[PDB]
Amino acid sequence: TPKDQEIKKLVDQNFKPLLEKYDVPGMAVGVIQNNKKYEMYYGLQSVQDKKAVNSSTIFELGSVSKLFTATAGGYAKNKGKISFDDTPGKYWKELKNTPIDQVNLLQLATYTSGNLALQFPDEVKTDQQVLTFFKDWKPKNSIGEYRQYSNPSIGLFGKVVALSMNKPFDQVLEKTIFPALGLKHSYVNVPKTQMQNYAFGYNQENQPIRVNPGPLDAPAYGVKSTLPDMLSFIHANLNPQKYPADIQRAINETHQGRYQVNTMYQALGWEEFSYPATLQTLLDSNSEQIVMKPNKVTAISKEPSVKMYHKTGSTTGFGTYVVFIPKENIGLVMLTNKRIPNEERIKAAYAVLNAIK
Ligand SMILES: *[B]([O])([O])[C]([C]N1[C]=C(C([O])=O)N=N1)[N]C(=O)[C]SC1=NN=C([N])S1
Repeated sequence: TPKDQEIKKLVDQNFKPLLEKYDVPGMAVGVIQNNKKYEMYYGLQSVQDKKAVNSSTIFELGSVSKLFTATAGGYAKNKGKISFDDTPGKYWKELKNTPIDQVNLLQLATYTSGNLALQFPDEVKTDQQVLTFFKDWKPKNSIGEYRQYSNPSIGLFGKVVALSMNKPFDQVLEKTIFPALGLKHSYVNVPKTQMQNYAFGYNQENQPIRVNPGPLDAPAYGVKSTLPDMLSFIHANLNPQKYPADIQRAINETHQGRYQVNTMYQALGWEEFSYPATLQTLLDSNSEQIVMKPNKVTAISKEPSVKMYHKTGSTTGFGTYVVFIPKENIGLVMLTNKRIPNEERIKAAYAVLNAIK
């Protein structure tokens, strides 16, 4: 049984049943092993257009967007445009001498401001409203001591990174970061020439929907990409040594764990784990306790040299999961145009990666 058919069988056994189980219109699953890429597509990118999912289909990445924000920040840091010790008022000068200016950029990137929730209010619709939000912001818990997974936290980080590069955030990714990685089908704003490839997302009633991020939400969940581009992104994370110094060091920054919460190490964007890791280890990182509630951070006790990394992402209409293991030179990408439980994504991926070869 050739490897391409072996991987297809495994994906059929573990991911394909999720389609019928959760009435998922379309799915893309990619495996990359030893620099060989395997692409498997299922169902429809648009139900009403009867357009099949293929290698050109653009999906909403949801929170996997934060991996690109982290990479952009690592890039800016290694170019000397920011220091992770800086505070936002250095770059968004209107925030100087406000309480949020006691939080440093690393703490924003890793969700430890001590008073930032998961979501940004939908009532904050303009960029001025965003600035006013952070001028009025007041602390709650000791800065840097509690992880509270937060869109506005990394959103502000993204805004600061862009300012340090004197470019809007969308241009940081589309003109600098995406080209640096050869990602030709990845977008913050999908151009008109690409909309024909942009999947409809489907909500829990299977009604079509696409994301409309707010003024602060692009760095938190505004990126769209295809399966080949995400496999290329995985490939870059598997072999950062290939790239010019600033991008190479940028990727390495996103791999450096900054603190631990139980078995999860919070890196920049990426969630990091000791490898081998149990299934429940990976599932715990997406538990209600870790995702929705504050958790005191602790110093990293076991600092693994053999690691794996992953990140789930969702929008109302899409689900994403990416995971890679450098020592095994393997990674996997799952994209769906319907949100399915994070646990099912992680379990199916775990089953495939541990049975490969
Ligand atoms: B991210 O994907 O983690 C982030 C938070 N999140 C997690 C989940 C889950 O566990 O299923 N859902 N959201 N993603 C977002 O905040 C994007 S959700 C939205 N889609 N469209 C909008 N206008 S907001």
